[PDB]
Amino acid sequence: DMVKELRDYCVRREMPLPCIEVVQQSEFVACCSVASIVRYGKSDKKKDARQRAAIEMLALISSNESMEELEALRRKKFTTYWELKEATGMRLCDRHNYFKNFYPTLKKEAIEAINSDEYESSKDKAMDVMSSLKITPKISEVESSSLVPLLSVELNCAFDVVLMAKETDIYDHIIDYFRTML
Amino acid sequence: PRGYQLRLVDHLTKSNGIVYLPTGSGKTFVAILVLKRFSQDFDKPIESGGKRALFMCNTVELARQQAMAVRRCTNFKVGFYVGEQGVDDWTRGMWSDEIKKNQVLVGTAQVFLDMVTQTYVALSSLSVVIIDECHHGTGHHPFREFMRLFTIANQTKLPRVVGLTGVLIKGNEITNVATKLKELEITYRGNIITVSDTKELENVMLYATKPTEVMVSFPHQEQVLTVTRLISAEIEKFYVSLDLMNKKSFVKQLFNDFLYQMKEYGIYAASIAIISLIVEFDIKRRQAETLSVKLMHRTALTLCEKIRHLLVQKLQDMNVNTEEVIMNFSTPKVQRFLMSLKVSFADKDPKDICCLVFVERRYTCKCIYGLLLNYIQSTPELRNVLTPQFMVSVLERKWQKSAIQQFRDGNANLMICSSVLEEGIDVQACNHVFILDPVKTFNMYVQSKGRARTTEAKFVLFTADKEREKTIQQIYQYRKAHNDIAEYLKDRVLEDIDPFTNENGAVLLPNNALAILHRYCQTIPTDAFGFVIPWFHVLQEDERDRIFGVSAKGKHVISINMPVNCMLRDTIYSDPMDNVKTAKISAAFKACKVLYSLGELNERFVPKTLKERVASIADVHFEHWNKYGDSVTAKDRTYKTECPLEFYDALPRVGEICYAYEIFLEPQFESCEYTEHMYLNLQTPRNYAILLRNKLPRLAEMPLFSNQGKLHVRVANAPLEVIIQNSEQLELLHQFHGMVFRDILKIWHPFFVLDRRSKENSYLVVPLILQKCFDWELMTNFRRLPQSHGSNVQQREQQPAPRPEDFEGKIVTQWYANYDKPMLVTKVHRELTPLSYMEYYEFTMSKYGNRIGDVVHKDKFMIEVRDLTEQLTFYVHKVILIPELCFNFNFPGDLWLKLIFLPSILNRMYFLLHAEALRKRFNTYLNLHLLPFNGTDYMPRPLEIDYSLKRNENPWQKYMEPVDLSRNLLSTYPVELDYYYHFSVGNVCYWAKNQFHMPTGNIYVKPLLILQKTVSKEHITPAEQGEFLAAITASSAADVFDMERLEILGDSFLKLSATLYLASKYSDWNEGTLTEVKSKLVSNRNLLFCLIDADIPKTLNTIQFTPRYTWLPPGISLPHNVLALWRENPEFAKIIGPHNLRDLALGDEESLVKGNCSDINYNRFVEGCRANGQSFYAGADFSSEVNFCVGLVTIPNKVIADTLEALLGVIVKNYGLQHAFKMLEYFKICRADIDKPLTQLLNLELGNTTEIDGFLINHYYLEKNLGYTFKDRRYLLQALTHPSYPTNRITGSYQELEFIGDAILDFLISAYIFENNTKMNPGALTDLRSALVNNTTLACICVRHRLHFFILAENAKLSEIISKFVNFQESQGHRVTNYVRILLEEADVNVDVPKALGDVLEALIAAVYLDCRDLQRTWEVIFNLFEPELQEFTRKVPINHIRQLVEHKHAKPVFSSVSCQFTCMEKTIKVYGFGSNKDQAKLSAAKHALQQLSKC
Repeated sequence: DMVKELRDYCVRREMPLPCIEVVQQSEFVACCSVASIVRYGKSDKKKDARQRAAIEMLALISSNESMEELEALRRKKFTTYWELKEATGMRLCDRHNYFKNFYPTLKKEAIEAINSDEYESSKDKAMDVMSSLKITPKISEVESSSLVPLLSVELNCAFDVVLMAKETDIYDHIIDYFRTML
Repeated sequence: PRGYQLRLVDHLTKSNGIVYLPTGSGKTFVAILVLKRFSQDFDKPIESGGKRALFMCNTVELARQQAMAVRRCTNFKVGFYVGEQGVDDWTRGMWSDEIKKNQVLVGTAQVFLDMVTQTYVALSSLSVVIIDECHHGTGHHPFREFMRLFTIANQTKLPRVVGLTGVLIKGNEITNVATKLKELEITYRGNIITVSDTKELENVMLYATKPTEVMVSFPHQEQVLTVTRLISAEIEKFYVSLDLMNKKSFVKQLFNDFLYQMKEYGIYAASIAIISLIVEFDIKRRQAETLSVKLMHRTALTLCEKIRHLLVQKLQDMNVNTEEVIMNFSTPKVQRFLMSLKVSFADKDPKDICCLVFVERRYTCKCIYGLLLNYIQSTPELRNVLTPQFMVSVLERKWQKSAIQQFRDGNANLMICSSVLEEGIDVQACNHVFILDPVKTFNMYVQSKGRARTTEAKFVLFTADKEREKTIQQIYQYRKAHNDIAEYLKDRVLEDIDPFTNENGAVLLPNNALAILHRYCQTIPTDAFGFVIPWFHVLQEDERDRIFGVSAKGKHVISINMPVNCMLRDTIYSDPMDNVKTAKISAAFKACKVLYSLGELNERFVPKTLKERVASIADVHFEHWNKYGDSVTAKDRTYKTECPLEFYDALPRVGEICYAYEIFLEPQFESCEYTEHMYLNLQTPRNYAILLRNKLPRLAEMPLFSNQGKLHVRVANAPLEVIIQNSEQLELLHQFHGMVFRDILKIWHPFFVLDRRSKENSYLVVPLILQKCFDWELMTNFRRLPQSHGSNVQQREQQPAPRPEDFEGKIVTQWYANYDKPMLVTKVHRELTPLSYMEYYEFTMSKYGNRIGDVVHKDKFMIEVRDLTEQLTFYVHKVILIPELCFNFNFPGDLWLKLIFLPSILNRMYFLLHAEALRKRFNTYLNLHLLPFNGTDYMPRPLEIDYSLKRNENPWQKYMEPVDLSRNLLSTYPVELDYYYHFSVGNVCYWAKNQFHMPTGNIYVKPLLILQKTVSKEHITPAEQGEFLAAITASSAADVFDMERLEILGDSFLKLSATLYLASKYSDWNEGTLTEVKSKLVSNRNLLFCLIDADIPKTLNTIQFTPRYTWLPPGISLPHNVLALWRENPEFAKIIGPHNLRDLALGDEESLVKGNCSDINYNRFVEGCRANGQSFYAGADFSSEVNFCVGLVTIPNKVIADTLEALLGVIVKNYGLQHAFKMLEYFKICRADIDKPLTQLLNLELGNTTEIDGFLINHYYLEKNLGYTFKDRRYLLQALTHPSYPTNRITGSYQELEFIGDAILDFLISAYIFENNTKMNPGALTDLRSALVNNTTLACICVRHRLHFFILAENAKLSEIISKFVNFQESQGHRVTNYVRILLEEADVNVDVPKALGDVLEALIAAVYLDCRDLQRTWEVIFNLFEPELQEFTRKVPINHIRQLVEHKHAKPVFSSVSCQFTCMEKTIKVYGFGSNKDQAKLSAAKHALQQLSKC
């Protein structure tokens, strides 16, 4: 069931909806243009050709669910064409709203924590902000001129957010990025 | 008028030069032509008169561009000495060796400053120094230091300096233009030379009308916004962190550019710049290997996204593509521009308005395109009137090419263009030229103001209030500069005789003499690229003195050099005259006078048309056309038929000798159950014989066929000689003949009567029994086969008991429920009896309820019968029963079987006897009638069957191209950004080697036998009888052979011989006159008339063999009275038809003893003929049906010409070319001169060393690649000289040799294909031949063998069209791909395949032959050149394009009778097909459609 699988990788990977159209009479050529990328699969039957083209489109789009479970918790993504049926993807311009496009509840905790100044606000203010947003920090050192060693913090999201700063202020920049984006 | 390029090249050849060409990118063609006009000494060594050239450039990268360009466009060896190659520290030894190998030394000015300054290469050694970007050479510069080297060296031995520049003065130095330009002239030792401002080249510096002008103001932002500072600070924090690293500079540059775009073009436009930066950084992050480098590109992206989030949030305060969001958040500059665009472009005529906006950088263009599209779309006032586009990695180039064309075509109205530092904007004249970013260079000002070309057009320039005064000052300085450069350049720009009356009294005037010369130049054969015109040249003082005395000392003389295609080749020197005008007028008069005298102009002084030239030679060569009533100077036919000479008057008499040639049928199959009845019976010694008064030659052994198997027929060479001793024995013979065709095999029609007059086909067939003798008892008893009467039961009682011997081999028919079906008694089943049950008395009785009575005999033998076939045509590949009931003709089984095969042996023999007659005649004429294998000792070989006969540029396509991420920034889905990466990396889809190097790899001699038979008479083989029979057998006859394969060799040879004959006889003609007279000397009509005059069309095998409805049997004819009437009255003949003839119903005496029809029957017949016309089916052409009766055939005008060609083919194959040439004067195609024999056409004359060698610079490499070394290199020179070559006055064009060459190639290729491809049908051989001698298959080989580097031409078009083709082919692999075949050619009226490339290959083939004069050595070259393409095309033959269109599975050809309709991805698309002739037009339309189908 290639049509179903392609429709899925499209809806799941946050790619746009695939549109399959066969036009030649004779024995059938399917032109599918998921996202201005058009590949042609031609076979004997109307229904049969579509399947071949869908593999062709799938192969190119795939080439480019353990992680997804977490992200599903943080967003209202449908996660299946049918789930979309259950009831126009992200463009390169609108990816800037990742953290910002999140569940009112987790952020509302983070917004309160980052604004609130009631504790040992060192890495306990930053950790709180991210912990509410279900975020794990992959902290790592710089590779040269390590005076007040810089840390490269990578968060576990599709956006691939990596923040670099001085040891003392790495903990302040995390707080700042989060503030601006939410 | 000659193009600026050619005139510039002439001026540069005459004197030093600085070519200032602002636009058109034609600097390269001029650089290449000058380099070629000074290349007569690039071969000689420096030790004795050698000379080399230099191409000094400012930059190494520019030098690479110019070295590659020289190698591609020239046959000159090119060295590339650039300082980075450790070219420094070179000993005199090395600079000596490198000037020995290379000729055009291309490099950087520093390398050659050192070379010339040190005594390494003297300026005397140089013929031409070309300096690129000559503006740079001012004050202290390697260019200026080089020219001072010139000012110290010995004079009278200094090179020709040709500087090239597009920007006359360096940027912003505008103070004293005049002084700077004078200094530049003094430096390069020669005046600047530029073209005027006309249609062909738009000059920027010399345009007069100036556009209306506007300067617009905008104030400083009242408050800097907060997000501008914050975004600025965050990029500072990033700069500190990334500074601590390990590439880094590029990441920094992009962020600094963004900052520029943000401050100068506004907050909103930054929202479109950050999307651009994200794309770039992502592409790069993927293009990495070290994880740490990738880390820099990842952290940058995270900042970019924070930026888009921030910059967007500010706008969000008010999709944010609304007019009121672009307006409120934009630097006052952009607010002014957006309003100014809106108010001005309120004419609202999309087609009328055209606006060019110039911006500072590349990224700016990207961002402003974005801002403009989103403002326009959201603004009701501008939307639908304004469409934007931006003009500024291999894929990147193609996208811009589409954008520039979109603006030029007129789809897009606005073009945002980046800075043009040293180049001219290449767009049409705009209307409102806006400059958003301030002008920084004079070149920017002149190039920009240049685009506004009408007074109506406006030039608007945006400057801030504070800088307004300073800009008003610089614009006045840039306007004064323009007006000064303009005057200096204005000076330096590229700008009564009595009549003669002919004998007739027409008057040539010296005014029209140029017009008449131009018409004569339009007549001579020219390429699609354009006509060639005469070349005028004023003579300098030294020449005037040498040619003429004090007569032209103070006077001017101009010479006119006619094109080589014109007959006149000698230069005509004009009258010594007072003015330049009386020089040109006189030169023209003198040329027209000489052309008239050479018979190239009518008595009315107007060049002769092709028709008039043909009319003069029409009587000389086409005289025979007159009798038939059709003349050369502006279907089918009915011919009689003649039996062979041996069959005419062959009726045996009753007092003379009679020859019986017994016919021996020999089965060639295996005995089985199926064929046992066939083998034994056919081999029985009871054969029939052909009895005739005349003797017969030795006839070949023909293959007949049958259901069982093939069998061989052999008429015996020796005749048993017998004399008839009676007149009743003759009647026995005649009656037995009548009864075979009347009864044994029914071929009888009511009209048929025995033909007792000898007349035609009068031979007899007689039974023969064991030596041998005529069977006289069989003849008596079977005068008429008895009727199957059958009988009654009581009658059946008295019948004697059947005896075994009685029915051993005889023939029987079943009386129960059947009519006249004869069957052969294979064996008597004596052992079994009627009572026995079958694996039976009842079986038969039940089967015929009343038809059979009770059997009289309970016990008897039962006969086994195998029925006999009903078909009388044989050329193309256990019913045990009761005896009492079957009727027993006593006829032998032995003969009945053989006589079924008789009608098809008799027909084949008629035609084989015609074949022997032709053999003898031709052999006698060629005087080979005495050779021992052609004499009385000739023993012919069997007919053999032809088993072959059926009877027996980028790799990616359109849809795979990624979207431009740049032109669609705000709506590119993240998926594409990944596709772009892989596709670009290709995951989804030199100075030591000479240009003329043939790559050693596989793309994709054994002597011709005809050329061995031509040289040695030992190899000659006998012209066989089967070959002449195949050569007269048309394909419609449905036989085992045909004239089609021999016709290919015959047509090839007839075209070669006509070419050689016309080229030798008339050697002062053009290809145009020679190719027309040839195409009319080998035309179907000429050949048809020739064959009709030779009487060959009557003796032809063209009509199928339906032995019953379309055949009169030998010795059996129509009633003599009726046959006389048909011939006597042409009027009745028309009405005499099938229905009338069948009603005659002759019987007994009328159809046997008495020949003539009875008077009553005659009356019945004539009344019948009148009735049809007066009643119904009147005026019907019953000619097909009743032609067979009177002996007439209808043959098309095609088969007759094909037969002539096939006879020529037989002669060529068996006797070589010289004996075949004699045949062409036999048919009176080629009239033969007394002075020059026809046979010696091959060796007939088909037609200073140092001068010839000058044109052929690296001919060693041409000869090495061609495989033939030229002794007389005058043939090489003429093979290479395009008609557009002014310097080659020694020889003529390539056009004379191509004529001779296309014939030598066609003939040799065809002989090879015939001899080696004998398993391919004649249709496939015609296709393989037409696809091996195409003009696109020859152009591919010419490029493959690198022979196009030596073509001598100076045409702009031809050179571009040759380069596009060679670059196409270099990628294709140098193979004849489908795409090359679909490319448009010159013949199909935009040309992709230049014709010149292919004619030059044919001419080189001709030149090879004229030097060697050996068709064997001409073949060794042709084979080596065509060996790769012969192998591939034989494996898969290239189909006619018609076939590709018709056989397009998805597409449906719809030709109009030639517009063609087709289906591409099922979209209705029709492309018009054009062509002068419908047959050629059909192909042409297909090709166009096929390209269109690929276009999809």
